[PDB]
Amino acid sequence: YKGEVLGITRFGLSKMRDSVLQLASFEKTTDHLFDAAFYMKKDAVEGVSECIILGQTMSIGTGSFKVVKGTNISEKDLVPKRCLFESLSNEAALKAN
Amino acid sequence: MKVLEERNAFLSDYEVLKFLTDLEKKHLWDQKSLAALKKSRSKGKQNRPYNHPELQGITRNVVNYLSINKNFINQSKMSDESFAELMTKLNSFKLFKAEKLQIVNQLPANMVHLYSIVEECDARFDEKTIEEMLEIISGY
Amino acid sequence: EKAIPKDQRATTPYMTKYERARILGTRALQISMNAPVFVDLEGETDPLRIAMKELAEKKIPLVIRRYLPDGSFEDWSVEELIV
Amino acid sequence: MPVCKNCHGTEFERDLSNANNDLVCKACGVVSEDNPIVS
Amino acid sequence: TEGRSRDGGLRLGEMERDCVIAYGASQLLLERLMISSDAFEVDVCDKCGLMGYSGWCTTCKSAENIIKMTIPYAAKLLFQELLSMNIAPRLRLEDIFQQ
Amino acid sequence: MKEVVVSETPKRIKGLEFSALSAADIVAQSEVEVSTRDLFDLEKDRAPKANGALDPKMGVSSSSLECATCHGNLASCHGHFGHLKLALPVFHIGYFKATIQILQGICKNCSAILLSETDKRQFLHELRRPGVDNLRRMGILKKILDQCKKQRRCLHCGALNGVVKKAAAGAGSAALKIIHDTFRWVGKKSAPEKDIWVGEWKEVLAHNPELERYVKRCMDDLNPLKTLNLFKQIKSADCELLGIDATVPSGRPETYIWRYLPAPPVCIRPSVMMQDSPASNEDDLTVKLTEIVWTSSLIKAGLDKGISINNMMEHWDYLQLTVAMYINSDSVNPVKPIRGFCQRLKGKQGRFRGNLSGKRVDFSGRTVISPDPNLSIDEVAVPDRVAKVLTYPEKVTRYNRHKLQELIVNGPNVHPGANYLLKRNEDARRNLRYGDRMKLAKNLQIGDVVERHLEDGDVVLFNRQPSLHRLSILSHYAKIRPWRTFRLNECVCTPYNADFDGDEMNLHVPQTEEARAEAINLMGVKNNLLTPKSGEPIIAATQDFITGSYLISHKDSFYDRATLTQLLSMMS
Amino acid sequence: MFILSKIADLVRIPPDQFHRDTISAITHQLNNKFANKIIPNVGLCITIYDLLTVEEGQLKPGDGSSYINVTFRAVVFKPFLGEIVTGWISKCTAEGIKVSLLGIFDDIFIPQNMLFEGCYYTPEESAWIWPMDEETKLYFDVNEKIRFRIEREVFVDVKPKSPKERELEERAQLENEIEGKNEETPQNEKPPAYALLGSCQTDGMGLVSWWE
Amino acid sequence: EFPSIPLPINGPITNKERSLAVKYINFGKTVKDGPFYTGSMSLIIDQQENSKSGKRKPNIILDEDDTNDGIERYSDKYLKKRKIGISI
Amino acid sequence: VMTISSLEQRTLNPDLFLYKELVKAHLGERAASVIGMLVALGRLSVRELVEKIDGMDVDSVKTTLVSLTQLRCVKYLQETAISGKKTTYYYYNEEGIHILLYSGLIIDEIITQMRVNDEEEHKQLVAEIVQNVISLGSLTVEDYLSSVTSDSMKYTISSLFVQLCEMGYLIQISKLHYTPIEDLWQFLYEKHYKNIPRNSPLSDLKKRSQAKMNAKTDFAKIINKPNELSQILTVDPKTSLRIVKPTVSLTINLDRFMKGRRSKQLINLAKTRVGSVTAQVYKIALRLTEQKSPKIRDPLTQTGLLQDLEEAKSFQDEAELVEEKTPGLTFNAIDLARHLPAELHSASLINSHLKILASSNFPFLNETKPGVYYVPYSKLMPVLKSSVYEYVIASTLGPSAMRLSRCIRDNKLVSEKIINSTALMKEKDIRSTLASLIRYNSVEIQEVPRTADRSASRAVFLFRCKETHSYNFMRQNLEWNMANLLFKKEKLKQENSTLLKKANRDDVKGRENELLLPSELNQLKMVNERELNVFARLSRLLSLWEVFQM
Ligand SMILES: [Mg+2]
Ligand SMILES: [Zn+2]
Ligand SMILES: [Zn+2]
Ligand SMILES: [Zn+2]
Ligand SMILES: [Zn+2]
Repeated sequence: YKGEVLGITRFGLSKMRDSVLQLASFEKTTDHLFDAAFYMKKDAVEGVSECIILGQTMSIGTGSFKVVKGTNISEKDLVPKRCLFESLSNEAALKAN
Repeated sequence: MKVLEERNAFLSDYEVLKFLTDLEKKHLWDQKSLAALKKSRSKGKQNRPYNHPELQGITRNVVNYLSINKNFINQSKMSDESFAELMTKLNSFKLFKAEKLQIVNQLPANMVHLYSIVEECDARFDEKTIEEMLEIISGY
Repeated sequence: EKAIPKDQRATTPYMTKYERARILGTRALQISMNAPVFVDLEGETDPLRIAMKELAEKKIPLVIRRYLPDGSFEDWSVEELIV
Repeated sequence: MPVCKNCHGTEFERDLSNANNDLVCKACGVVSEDNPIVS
Repeated sequence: TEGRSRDGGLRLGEMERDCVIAYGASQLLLERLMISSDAFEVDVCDKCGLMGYSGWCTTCKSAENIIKMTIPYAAKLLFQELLSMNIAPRLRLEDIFQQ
Repeated sequence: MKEVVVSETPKRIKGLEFSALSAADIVAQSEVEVSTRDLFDLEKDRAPKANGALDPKMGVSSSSLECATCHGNLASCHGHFGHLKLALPVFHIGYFKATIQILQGICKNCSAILLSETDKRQFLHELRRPGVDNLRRMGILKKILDQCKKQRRCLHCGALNGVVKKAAAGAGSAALKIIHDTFRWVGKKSAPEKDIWVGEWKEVLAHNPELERYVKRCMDDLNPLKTLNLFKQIKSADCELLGIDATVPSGRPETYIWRYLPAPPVCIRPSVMMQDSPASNEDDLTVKLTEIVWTSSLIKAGLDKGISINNMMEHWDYLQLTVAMYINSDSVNPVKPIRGFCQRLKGKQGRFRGNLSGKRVDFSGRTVISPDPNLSIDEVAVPDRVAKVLTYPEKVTRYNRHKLQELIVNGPNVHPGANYLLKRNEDARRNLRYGDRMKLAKNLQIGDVVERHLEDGDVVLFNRQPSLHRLSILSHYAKIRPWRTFRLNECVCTPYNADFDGDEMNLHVPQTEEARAEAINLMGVKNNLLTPKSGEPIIAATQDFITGSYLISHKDSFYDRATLTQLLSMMS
Repeated sequence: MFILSKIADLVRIPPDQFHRDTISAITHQLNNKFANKIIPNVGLCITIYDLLTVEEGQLKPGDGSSYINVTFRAVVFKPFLGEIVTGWISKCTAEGIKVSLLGIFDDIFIPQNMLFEGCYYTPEESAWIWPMDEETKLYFDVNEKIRFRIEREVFVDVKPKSPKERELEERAQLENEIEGKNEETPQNEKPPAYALLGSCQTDGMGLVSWWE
Repeated sequence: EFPSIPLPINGPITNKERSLAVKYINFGKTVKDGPFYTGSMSLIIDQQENSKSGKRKPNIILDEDDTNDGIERYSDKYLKKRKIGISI
Repeated sequence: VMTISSLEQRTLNPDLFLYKELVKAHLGERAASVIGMLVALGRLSVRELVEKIDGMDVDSVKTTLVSLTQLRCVKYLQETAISGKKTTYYYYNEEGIHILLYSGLIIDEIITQMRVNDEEEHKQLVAEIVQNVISLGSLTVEDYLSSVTSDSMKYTISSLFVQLCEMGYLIQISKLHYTPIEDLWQFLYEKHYKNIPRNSPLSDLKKRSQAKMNAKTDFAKIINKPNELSQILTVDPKTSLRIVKPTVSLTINLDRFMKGRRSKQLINLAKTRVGSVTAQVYKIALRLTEQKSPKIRDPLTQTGLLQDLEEAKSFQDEAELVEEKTPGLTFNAIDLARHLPAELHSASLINSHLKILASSNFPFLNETKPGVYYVPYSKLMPVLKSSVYEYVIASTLGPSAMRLSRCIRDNKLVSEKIINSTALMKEKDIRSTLASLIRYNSVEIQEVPRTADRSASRAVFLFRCKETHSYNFMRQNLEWNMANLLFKKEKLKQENSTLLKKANRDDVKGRENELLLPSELNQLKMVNERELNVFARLSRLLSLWEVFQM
């Protein structure tokens, strides 16, 4: 899908990805980190092999959606209560000044 | 905890005094031991409400502070009918806003607080309004 | 980012087993954190078991937030969903 | 060493059973520390 | 430790943790490799968000932008032996709830 | 009434910005400046208090020793780094090929990146594309990294250039000298540099008539004092053309040369005491860092004292080799490999392939298995000799208060009991078998995480350690039986591929209430009747069951009413 | 306390409060989360007014408690530029005289702004004597209602607490245990967000408006 | 630390080192105060061959060059004449 | 440790700190990050600044760009690729940043030597007539003179404009100097290549020589167009016999002041050398000589066409030939007696000037001729650069390092063993000074293999010269010294802002009574002495950097 027939070997899997943790910890961990640090790649951690390291929920399996609770607001806690001094700001706060 | 607006609305007396009174209505008006010495009173209105960390300080340390600040040399109530006309009747002439904030907050006795609040009283503005716009003080 | 209303709903309304695997676990963890139950128990306590019992009675006060790769997030309730 | 919560300066005893061997105090029962770290 | 002699320890991974990835389990594979193993308290920051010791980051003298989040200790060991030679692995922090 | 409270916000880690140490923030996280004859790294019998190799203001890894700013111990002190002064700097052996690249793309006289101005803007255009990949950046940078080799002379200086190469052939880290062969691309022209090169070797009649006779060749070296001050006029108009962006302060190729050594903490490296013989361990990385302090101190003394330049080059090349076999080792060897920060990341025993991905988990147990048909296919029989040591936390939730009070008052000696308890107040772990048990089972506040024994009906994990396919981790339930060997069933023996020949097979338990239901609803045995490779049932029965049902239902097994009665009652 | 300033907040409700409605649980958390807390650039709170346009709140997988983000208006302490408010005296020193109040705040100590008079300290149990030769030579004793003229919001609040100075302070807590006269550490307290001046004190109940 | 000496002696009694540093301070006073009065209209309407900056410069004809002090004096006179509620 | 060691600014960006550290003190808060992003990346468009810095949208970036445009700290380029969208692409300009370096000692050096109009207390108008031109950028007389109500001084100001624009110093038409030097050569090469298709079959010689000679002559007339002009035209229409027209915008500070400043450096060189009556004669000779001299910046090689071919020797041939041809400068003592010094064998002035002018030769200063009529310099400015470098390295530590550097340069790159022949000490102090010199990157090392294997024990060592990398190292070292000095002075500004500002507000009429306490009087006087010390060291450090510039 990247255009040519890539392999699953250490040179093929070095392509096709951006997550330098799983690019490193496959077959050669010697200078994949050094190759990432010299060219200063800003890798956004999102997958699974780089989320088992930092310890966060991955986006595959169960963690494909963040569960949420409904807050059953019946459109009553949306209207505020005006204080009894705010019509005076239209009455006598712009009177010739 | 980020802040969106700084002065959305500035408040004043009695309406907010009744707001603090309605928040004081979570327990009683004054009774503290009559509800603690009897059997339940709906289990003490559902087992001793939210006062526990520091909440008894707030609104109780300011309901005394807003009530008695008359500042009279000697040796205390507001109502609906006394503020509903105070909002409208004093809106007469070209007058500022914090002037009326301190008028609604502090009641001038005869002339002292009225001289203190109104800056440039004799330099910017003329006479007789110190005298005519003061006799609404009898509305308590 | 866009709040897509109930008209579109570009997702099949069936129930993935991963969704119920999340919902039973989250409900059991809520009951273990002293949430009240909506089902009549029979003198037993296991939050997984009464989570299955509340699934049988369809009284889960949650809502599913199925994500899309464009940021649609497509609100699906628990009651209005085919098991 | 005398760091505890309910008592102060008591003796201690690492556990023999349950393959757990944490350094615990006496007469109330508080571990008063972390898990054991050995090399 | 290893074996049975010291106390003992039964590892899972490199072919075994991938099984629950093939199932699709998310919270079990998170818990049994983070919480049950080691719950650590690496402090972070936003501006040059390196590590500190509970009250600083020591690369910026602020002591205000410190988040006491959770992490396994093996990642902290990796970060210390990793930036111990010559690299600056920075950790940016995204909000989890708003937007 | 101050009591000011700053709000908190959960923050998830997104992104991973790799960079280099700028060697100016290395003095920010300093906490020590060692550099002061650290060969005396033990104060005459005990742990030191000076700078040294070990340090009190660096943490501890001992039991009763005190430590740095946080006055705790190894459990509380996170660790503190430390910088190290140097003179006559040293290349980085990990960034060595990248140093070859960044020095071969740059010339020698004006030290500018040698491209045409149109072609420079062209690759700045097709390198700053919004659609870019790891393949695209390497496929552009290694595409532009041949014209700098191919071009003969420079852009706007009076001299020419050549090839940058490792010295002759070295793989044993003896030929770690970068050469810039100015010749080999000239042919027969470009007089002035060639003229001064052939006129330099003519003037002396004393030693040059045998030097020119014998060596006749230099291929001038590019030692890091030449290199670091050639990476200083490295002007950032075209620095982005070779990977490094000059938008961060840690974005210059001066930092790729060792100007400072980060001393790691003493919490990461062990300070192991005597092991059955009265002798300290004196860990290998500590020995290498004190030996790299001592040679830098010898250079700092001898250079302003005044010694021979050949001995200086020998000792400084030993400085260059000791860093190169201190980090990214086993490239030189003048158990005798030492471990640095590459054997701890290499594989199958490092911090990637056996300490990070596959780590030794808690709450497990390993025992051989005996068969048992009389259990259902959802239950592994967990015997009480390993069930009383294998707990599960249960926060009391005003429903199981009577059951947890029963398991507290029962005691941890018998099986339906609880070992440890943790109330709402901040204690560590309150125990049951040592303190009170009657007074403790009276309050039972709601925030109480009590660990009771693995009772019946609890979801356990169970797996074989050689796991070839996905059907290895099947979430079973618990069952409490004597005779301490394990029992699962025999119908589900096919995915485990068990043989009952002394085959151990370990189990696990989940901990929180999320992962227990995540195990039993997603990995239950009732759900996993199918292998996913084609969708056939794999857990039906095994050899005795099929060959006995064949004898039951052959064609000629007419049963008596008593025999059919007993055989029909003896199934359910 | 005369404002209804609008601030946003992220609210964690405990899971045992699910039987109670949302408009009281958020009110409980914002009351016992913003009781007396001086926010930088904002000031001191007392209570919470109401709720506004609260949406559905997310749920973190690691904890299980409901995390609801809200926005609301609240009453904080922001006076005007020329507020004239009245408290009374409860403490006397030599340099200046701080005025007290019946419980909103304490540290509104006034500097040595001009004020036309001033002795060294209190000789005969009288804090400030106002001679003004030779008119209105009265004074004021304790518990005298003083109206003071406020300056701007001087809300400088710094957290310079490295742990080295923390263990210096834990060595200085044992200084407080037993000694005849230590007095090093309790006199040095962080002044909370207010260093407020004044220009008049009314000298009792016989002065109107003079000297600003 | 610092061993060497790159000989920058100060001869402050000389006339030229006083006057040249005074002109330095005067140049800093002119440049730190921003632009000058209405002579920058020529800088605005130079417009050699420039569509985009010939759109930019008539936008910043009314830029804050010398009208900030007059607006500040007018605001101070309005504040001395009457009260206004704004932040400082 | 504790940040007082000043390492967070020490071992970092040497070159990309001064050019936008100046505008921290000159421009302000947001007109500095534009240069900080433009120098750090190079080629930028309009939207790229907005997507890089998160300070503002594309509104206030315009204000910084149109504030830095006429100050020529930035140059633009409007071009398209193939289709359209004619947006302005941006390099970074250097000459305006040099003007912001040199401005005060431009205005305070020009008066005593170049402008000899008048001296009877005209310092009250020189600052007004020069600083307002630097700090604004242009000069239009109809809008600039309109602030002055008097008309009697207008003719004197016009005569000052005429005589000061005679000797350069103000680019007259002021066009085309916002274009890159490389872009001019590429555009002229592209235009002079597009004109000849469908001809005789091409070669490297015909195509390259024709295109490059046409590009050289057209780029030469382009660069020599703003140097000599006649815009001062229409003499005496009704009055004012010599008037400059006010329509054309008029910029400031052509690099003839830089030529004059290196001329003063060469006068200091000749003064410390033989004679010094040679100095008192050759100063007046060279200040009249250097008005028509070839320019230091040397176009036609700023663009990257310097390759090791016939173009490289053509540059040295041009520097030898044009310096003799285009000035001419038929200078003798009869020409020197026209501008003759007051009372400077005191009598019989002209024959003494003959003998002193004929005695100043061998070495390469004032290359003469039998019947001389000019003076070259092609092997005198590198001699000045080397001599300033050697006396700086004598200022570094002792005379021994200066002896060792000059003997390595003079005996033509010799090994180490014969150094003890031309020395004082045997082994200890020579290794000491060679160590303290090899800490600098000025005297290189050379390694040869003895058994074809790289080993640091069996090797003999010799020392390369490598002078040009040492000049570049000293140039960036002096640049970093100036940047660090001005950054510490900016910190000294910003840590004492409010007490300087309080005295700046309204205490000007009360400076005599001082309107303050005598403690902050001592504080203001001490920080004023600090600022005087910093500028007095900065002028010297700036001149020492200014020697190393070619
Ligand atoms: Mg077997
Ligand atoms: Zn105890
Ligand atoms: Zn930090
Ligand atoms: Zn510590
Ligand atoms: Zn070059």
